[PDB]
Amino acid sequence: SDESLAEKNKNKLQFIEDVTTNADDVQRRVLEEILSRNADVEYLKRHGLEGRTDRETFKHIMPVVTYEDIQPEINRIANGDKSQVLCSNPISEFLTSSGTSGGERKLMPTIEEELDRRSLLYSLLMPVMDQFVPGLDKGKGMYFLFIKSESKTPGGLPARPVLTSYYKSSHFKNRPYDPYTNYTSPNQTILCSDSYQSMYSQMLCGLCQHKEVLRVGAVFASGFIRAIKFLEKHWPELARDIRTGTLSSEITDSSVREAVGEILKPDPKLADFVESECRKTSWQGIITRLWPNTKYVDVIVTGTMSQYIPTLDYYSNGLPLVCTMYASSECYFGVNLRPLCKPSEVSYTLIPNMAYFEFLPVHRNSGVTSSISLPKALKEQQELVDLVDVKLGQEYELVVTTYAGLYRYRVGDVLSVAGFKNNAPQFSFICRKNVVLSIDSDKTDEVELQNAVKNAVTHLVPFDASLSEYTSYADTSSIPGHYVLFWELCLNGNTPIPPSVFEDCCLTIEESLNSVYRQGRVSDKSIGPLEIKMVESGTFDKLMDYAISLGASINQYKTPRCVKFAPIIELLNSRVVDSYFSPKCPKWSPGHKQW
Ligand SMILES: O=C(Nc1ccc(Nc2ccc(Cl)nn2)cc1)c1cccc(C(F)(F)F)c1
Ligand SMILES: Nc1ncnc2c1ncn2[C@@H]1O[C@H](COP(=O)(O)O)[C@@H](O)[C@H]1O
Repeated sequence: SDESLAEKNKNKLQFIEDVTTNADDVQRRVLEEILSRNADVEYLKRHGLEGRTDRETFKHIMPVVTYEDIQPEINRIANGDKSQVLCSNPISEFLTSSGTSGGERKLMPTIEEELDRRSLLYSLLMPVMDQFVPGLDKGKGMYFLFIKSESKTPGGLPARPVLTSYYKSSHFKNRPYDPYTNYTSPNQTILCSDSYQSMYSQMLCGLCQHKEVLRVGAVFASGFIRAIKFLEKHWPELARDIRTGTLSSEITDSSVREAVGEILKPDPKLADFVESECRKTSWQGIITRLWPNTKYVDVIVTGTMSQYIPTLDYYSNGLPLVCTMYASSECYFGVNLRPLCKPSEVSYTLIPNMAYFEFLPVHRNSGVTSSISLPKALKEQQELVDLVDVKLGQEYELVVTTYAGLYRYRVGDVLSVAGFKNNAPQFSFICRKNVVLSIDSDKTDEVELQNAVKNAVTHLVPFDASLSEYTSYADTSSIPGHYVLFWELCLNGNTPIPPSVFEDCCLTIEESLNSVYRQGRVSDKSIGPLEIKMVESGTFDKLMDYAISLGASINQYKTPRCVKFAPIIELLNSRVVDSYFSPKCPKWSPGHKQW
């Protein structure tokens, strides 16, 4: 079995070599299967494909679509149309993207067979890693994994995030014993409907088995950071449970009590140890004191999660940060072939079996923007670029055809070719296009921010005052982070504006933001209350003065809706007068509002 572990790792690696070497043959083979299997579906037939399966006809005939283009089809399916609308296979469920249309979560169709390709990509992760850090099979992994809120569409189909349906699927719930997926969190502890009990029991099991832990993490840095904050707010009770060997009576779930009972045993010496480390004024490096055998931290810190690297580096004492894979609700994408690289060097290799990948060349106005446009010498020729044909150093937007009824759908991700593994390109992740604010899974764009602020400023009309200018940033100085707005008012009124109405503005912004933002505030507690900081009169003029000094024409300058440049955020913060916070949670409820 030690041997058949090595054999298995050698095979998964040889698969990487074969699929990256044969990537176009695979991409052609995948497409040919999707259009063969789905030739009589309504969507393809309606576009005149006539059951043709060749890449050349497919690119020439099918339109490149956004989610809003195909919403009719998706909504009919989510209303119970069980005909072969987009897929020849029944849509098993809908996977709810964190990206939104109309403030509501986008509904990505999937089919049951897609669970295999997802496990396939997961199955690549430890074989790759074991190359660089051997011996992880002799240990456990402390990962805080969580199910999230879940819904039913009008037609009856489930609607839930990928990981929720993955964690509940047979592929995970009854998974075969893998010594590389030997976690300190028991299943029933992850599958717990109650998120507090789920976090409480996972932390207890992590501390209980603290010396077996060779890696820690969560899916996102934000989530793992919230678990450290939890240990900070709950270590006396947890130590007490370890000491007495009994689980807090507040843990109701009998699944969990049973599960925790297998691990938890009275350990006064371990309680003393937890306490002595948590009691220290500094938590710098506490991860490697509590879990001293930890070899790395397994959290995504690419994309907007990059803001969390310093807080991570503080708690881990500069342990390596490891970003293993890249994926979405519509499709699992690729693998990091160099897991021990610096976060700003991470490249993802798309596995050509997951879907048929296409690439639309894009051009950004700077390296800092999440805003797109189309090159001059490049939306009439939607004869895009194929996987093997992307060029080193160029940026593209990601396009995907999936087994489950997406044809040439724009994911909305911007990638940059950083290199190649054999013939398969490796992408550095740039951004999800138009996102300007993000703490956890929430992804707010400028349009949403703008319309939220337009709603908010109506509370000022009674007082004969207005918003001259504003900007925002994502404040991660606290756990959880929050959105900050900088407001400069114009006051032409003789009733002073009571503080309650600035709070009314914070709430009104929050209520206008999408349902992922609101679910974060209401359910996930992944986002703290919005803040509005009022700045001295003249502040945005002083900004514009910088811009002009540096080359800008006045009749063209526009105050950015969002800023992430630390020195400019620091300047704005220097001219703050007061700050106001949302006084309660916005409204959120599971599902689309129509339901
Ligand atoms: O899934 C992701 N990371 C992940 C990695 C390992 C494990 N651990 C497992 C898995 C399977 C089994 Cl069988 N055992 N252990 C769990 C989750 C991921 C990554 C990037 C984006 C997204 C998405 F949400 F945006 F799609 C998801
Ligand atoms: N490893 C990663 N690094 C940066 N961003 C990621 C990564 N994985 C997923 N994402 C982002 O999250 C999206 C998927 O969101 P969702 O559909 O909500 O699961 C992707 O399309 C990317 O925008």
